[PDB]
Amino acid sequence: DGTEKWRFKTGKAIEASPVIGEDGTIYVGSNDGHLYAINPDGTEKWRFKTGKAIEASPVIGEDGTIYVGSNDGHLYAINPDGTEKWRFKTGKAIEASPVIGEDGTIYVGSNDGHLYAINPDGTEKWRFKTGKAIEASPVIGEDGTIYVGSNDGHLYAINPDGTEKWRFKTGKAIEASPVIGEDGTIYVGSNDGHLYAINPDGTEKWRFKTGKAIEASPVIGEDGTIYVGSNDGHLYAINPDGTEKWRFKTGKAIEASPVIGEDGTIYVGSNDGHLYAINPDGTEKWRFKTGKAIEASPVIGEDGTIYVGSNDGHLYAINPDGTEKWRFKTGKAIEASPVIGEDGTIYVGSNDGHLYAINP
Repeated sequence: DGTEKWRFKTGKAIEASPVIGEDGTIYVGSNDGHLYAINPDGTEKWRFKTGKAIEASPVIGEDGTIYVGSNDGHLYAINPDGTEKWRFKTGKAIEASPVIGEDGTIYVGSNDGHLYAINPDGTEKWRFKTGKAIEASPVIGEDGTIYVGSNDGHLYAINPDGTEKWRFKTGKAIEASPVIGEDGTIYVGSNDGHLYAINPDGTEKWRFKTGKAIEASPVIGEDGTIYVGSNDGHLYAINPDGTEKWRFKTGKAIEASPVIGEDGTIYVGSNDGHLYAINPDGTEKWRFKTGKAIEASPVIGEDGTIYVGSNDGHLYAINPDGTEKWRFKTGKAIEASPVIGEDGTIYVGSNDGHLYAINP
């Protein structure tokens, strides 16, 4: 129905998506430096104080441990009951969510230029230094290889034991996580205006030029087509062999990844303030107007409803035919993707400091 179930006020703006635990608890970081655990009914379960803003979504381990970074430089491991399990100090702020390996190893980038590998018990397993800050979360391959980008423009492939496998130079800084295809191919966008497709062994498979920094990760459709947005406002559909399938123009920079619907429709947000629905063949299905730039990916509900945040303060729910279902007005601006619960409740963080729970 689009009605407010409850809202939970935190001290400051919420800038990253909430994460839902197996028991329904909703975890979200706020700029007030705390990690909140909110009960499904809107009451507080606990809050964990850190020294600075938490800008990235928390990650939940197999044992229920919630891991989240903070601008105070530390990776925190929080028990389900809200007590600290351990804390690991890095040089600079950590801007992106951690990643957990098959054996429980927690990988996290910090602004000090190193990729850290932290054991389940909190001790350092290893660290690997890059030339510059690691902006985006690392990605792990089927063999445990850790792929991570860096402001120094290089893509690194790090082995589970911490040694370097290879690195792949691109023209400029890499700001979005790599995405790996089913055949093992590693795809990453660069600020140098190209999409790079890199083989598991470190050689280039192909490169595809866009002309402006990509800044968001590729998404792969079921048929292998790779879709990437660029700051030039175009959405590219690239075949697995590196040739172009089609391109679609949006008004302004595409700063978040596209999402593909069950029927093949490709949805993408634009800084021009519109949400585009693009048919598999490259034609436009529809264009839905919001009042300001859409900085985060749309999320699709089980009924097919598309939910997007907007800088104009509203949460939009759009029917698959392009008409509006409803809009919900938050105080300031919605920076992160909505997350949908097991009962269909849509949770979203807003810059007004509140976490909202919106009915379907």
